[PDB]
Amino acid sequence: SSGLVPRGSHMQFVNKQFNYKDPVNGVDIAYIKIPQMQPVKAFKIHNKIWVIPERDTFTNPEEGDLNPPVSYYDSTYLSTDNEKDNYLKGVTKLFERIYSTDLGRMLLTSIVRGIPFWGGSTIDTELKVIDTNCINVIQPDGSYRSEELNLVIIGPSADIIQFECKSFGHEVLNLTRNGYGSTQYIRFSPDFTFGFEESLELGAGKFATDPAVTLAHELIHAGHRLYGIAINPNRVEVSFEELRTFGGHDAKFIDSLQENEFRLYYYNKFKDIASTLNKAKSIVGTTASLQYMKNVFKEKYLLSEDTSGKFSVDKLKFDKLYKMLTEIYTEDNFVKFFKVLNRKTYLNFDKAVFKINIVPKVNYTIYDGFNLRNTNLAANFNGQNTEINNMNFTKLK
Ligand SMILES: O=C(C[C@]12C[C@H]3C[C@H](C[C@H](C3)C1)C2)NO
Ligand SMILES: [Zn+2]
Repeated sequence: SSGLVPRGSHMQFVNKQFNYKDPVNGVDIAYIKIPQMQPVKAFKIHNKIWVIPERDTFTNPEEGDLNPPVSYYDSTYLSTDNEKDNYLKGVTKLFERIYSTDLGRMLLTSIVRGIPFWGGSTIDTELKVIDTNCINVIQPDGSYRSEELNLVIIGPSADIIQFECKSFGHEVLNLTRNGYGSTQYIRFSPDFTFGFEESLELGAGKFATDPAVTLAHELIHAGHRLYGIAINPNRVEVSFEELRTFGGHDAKFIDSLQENEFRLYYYNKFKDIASTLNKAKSIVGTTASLQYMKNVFKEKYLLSEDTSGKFSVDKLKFDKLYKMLTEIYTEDNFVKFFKVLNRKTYLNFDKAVFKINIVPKVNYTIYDGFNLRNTNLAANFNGQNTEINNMNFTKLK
């Protein structure tokens, strides 16, 4: 058993209990293409969110090969259909675990509403979608259709443990730093994890990071980049972006004056988006209504509208959204909600990498994770202890 529905009748975020064996339908199970490649079978777990149970050899023309030149390699991983089915069920299980918390519900909600801005036109009075913010969805008859999306969960590239949140860029615009946003691609695996040492209070213990926490870390990156408020990776050796995402006392090392300069910068960035929406008179993209799309982005950025239908940015409303995305949505805050053990700083991880399997509910539950209640794994985070609960963790190098 998987234990995907601990309470209720159906899963609360993921729309279907997908099997990889399930036939394509062109709606939530289909072969897709990322804007040369071979069509891959993907699954739509939620609105604007797709899952591709394949190793990432598509997004980067320099990483189209699973060749080994903190890391781990295995070119045989995620090659059989059984693994792809286990990957798929593992990811959906982590979403439900994340969505089982108040913080996770808010984060996922913010992500879905964070539709990438329509700013692909050269006419400043014309709204146009950006091609890289879409995927081609093959139908049963064999025809394409362009579908917009916000988030894609895909398998890791050559280096398996190296999880990251990346997206396609613009030759002129910086979609992740101008407030627009772009379709985020998260390289992730629910079949692996990394370790960290912790003196619990004998000697220090060897624990493993809850994969739910790690996925949440990447989703926070996505939230930043979907609303185009991510920090430039030049700001650092650990970047400010990673330090903000981790949260806790880590993010406090960024001086408050620097924070105010950022917050005011994106406040004006959202203002430019408001002015663009006001000058929008035409729209390219057939059926898509201009009035409907203006409302979509009014909803997204929480813009005010007067009697004459003019959009504008409310000050204390922006600060609410900004604080939510940057200060409330942190890895540290998720650790508190999950009530699990985690490293106290972003870089406080060892080189240890473990093979896991969170799908069986005898191994991992939506409510508790590894630390199963009513057992000996509920005390002192024994479920995350690689020594005690060794049956759940296989040491790798
Ligand atoms: O934060 C990262 C890098 C790392 C993600 C996971 C946690 C640590 C160790 C590994 C796996 C790389 C940082 N990506 O966005
Ligand atoms: Zn990160």
